[PDB]
Amino acid sequence: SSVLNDILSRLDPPEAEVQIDRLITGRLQSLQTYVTQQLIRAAEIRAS
Amino acid sequence: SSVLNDILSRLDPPEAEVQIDRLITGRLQSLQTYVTQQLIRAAEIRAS
Amino acid sequence: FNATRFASVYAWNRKRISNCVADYSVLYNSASFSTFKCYGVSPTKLND
Amino acid sequence: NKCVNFNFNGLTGTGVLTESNKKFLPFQQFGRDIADTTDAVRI
Repeated sequence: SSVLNDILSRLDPPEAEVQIDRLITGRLQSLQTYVTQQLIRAAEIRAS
Repeated sequence: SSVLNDILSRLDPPEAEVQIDRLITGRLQSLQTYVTQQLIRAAEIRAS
Repeated sequence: FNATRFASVYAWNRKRISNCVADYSVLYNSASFSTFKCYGVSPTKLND
Repeated sequence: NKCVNFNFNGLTGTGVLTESNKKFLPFQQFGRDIADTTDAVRI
């Protein structure tokens, strides 16, 4: 799912937390990818 | 854990190696993230 | 293993285990037990 | 003074163990520096 809250309200600690592990890995890329995006923007800005 | 050695001295090949798989994935980001950090430093340096 | 008596589970008896030398690999080669689940620990590293 | 892979006193590691001047309280014998590494062990 895209929502952990429904997991929590219907599943158990172990499976919910492994699903959250893969969920949280996905968001930890998506963030640091975004940060990489932004600081290559910011490099082009700093040159300009 | 943060240490695979204790795993090896107390666990079996399959579970130890899956835990190492997730451990090694974490370090493979942390390295290539560091490399990305460094070569955006180095780009700012090369401009300067 | 030569236990004389065990208290009932509804008030399962608890014992202290420490300050001795045990070869737990004997059990793995003992095979005298219905189940010998070593979870969170590999049986074949613990005698040493 | 010779680096080896060792299983020390039930505490396992690899490296060299040579006389230590560092202070380890009576309540310590081995303590974890960075990387869970010992500095002196029983030292």
